[PDB]
Amino acid sequence: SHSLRYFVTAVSRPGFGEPRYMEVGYVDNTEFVRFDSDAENPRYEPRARWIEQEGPEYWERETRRAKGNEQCFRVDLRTALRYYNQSAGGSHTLQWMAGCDVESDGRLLRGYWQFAYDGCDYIALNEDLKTWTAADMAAQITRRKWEQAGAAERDRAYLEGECVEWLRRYLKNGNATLLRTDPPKAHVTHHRRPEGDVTLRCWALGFYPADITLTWQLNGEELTQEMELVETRPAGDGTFQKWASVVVPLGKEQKYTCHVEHEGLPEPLTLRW
Amino acid sequence: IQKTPQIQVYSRHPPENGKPNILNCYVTQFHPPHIEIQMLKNGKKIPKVEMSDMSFSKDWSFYILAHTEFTPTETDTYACRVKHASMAEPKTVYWDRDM
Amino acid sequence: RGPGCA
Repeated sequence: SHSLRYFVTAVSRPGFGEPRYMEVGYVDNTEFVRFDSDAENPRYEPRARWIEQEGPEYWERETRRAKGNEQCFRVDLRTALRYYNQSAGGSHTLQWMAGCDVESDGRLLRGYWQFAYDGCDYIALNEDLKTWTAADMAAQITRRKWEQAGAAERDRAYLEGECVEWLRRYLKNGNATLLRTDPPKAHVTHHRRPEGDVTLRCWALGFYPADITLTWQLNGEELTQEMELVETRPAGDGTFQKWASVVVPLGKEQKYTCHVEHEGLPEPLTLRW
Repeated sequence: IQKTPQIQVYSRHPPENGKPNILNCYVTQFHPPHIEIQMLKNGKKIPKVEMSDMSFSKDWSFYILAHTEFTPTETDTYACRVKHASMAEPKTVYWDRDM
Repeated sequence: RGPGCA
């Protein structure tokens, strides 16, 4: 299972000029292209060494596609002001996520196309890729207007064809970075708590991709209700980090083991203090 | 306004005194996207604070990675202050060397 | 590549 994904963002700023229009592209949840209307010489840029192997007609196209979408979003935001009878001097947000997940063979698994206004669901393309789920009366105006235009047919044409065919190519030309696995280096630290007990901290560092499970065991029992977790955080070099902690008494430290399970590990990792 | 942000402050590589590391501030789950970030070395504004990975997740909530170059010493203290419309006052998350 | 506007 792989995915191609585009996260688009338009933010207004009545009194600072035209809205800041943003696009970020992902393959398997990893960023590889990016667009920002505010950037000096604003244009579609590479965000990974493997996409840099694309010809110039590739970049001119997306820089022009992006800029064309920017022109529409500026209007949408104006359309979503009268839909809600909102003051013209308020800064508002319109987010858009489209993409296509592809099953192990290569044919389309799921196709995405939803919008969000000021952080809430606005409208979305259903799994049938035929019908729209709108969230409120204002989004129902959009829903009917797209049904008469035939939008989903044009929208599905992308998800089932070009979106799939270019994901199948991105995977073929950028495998060495995307499909690489970096095994997490693991280790445990020791911290005396003030209340007399001890906190053990078991770090999982510098690993790709992001999905990991971290657990502490006592005699085989997993200790989920006494574990303190941190969400996975990016090291900033493309790899990630994560630790888990438990509060164990003195002397009994070597009773507890930490079991690291990543996809870059054939067996899990076991560690004590 | 909407979603209160969630901050984390940590180094990129296991920190040792003297060696020049990289300091990260990872702010996630906030809305609207307009947000003010500032990394502090003993409360003093650090200059060249890089920015990275401004996007949103399936939650629709935005996130941003603010990093900068630094060197740890056993007396220096670092923090990341984040002003957001969801909070009545800005929150500062000090960098614990063990977190 | 990315999607377009109508």
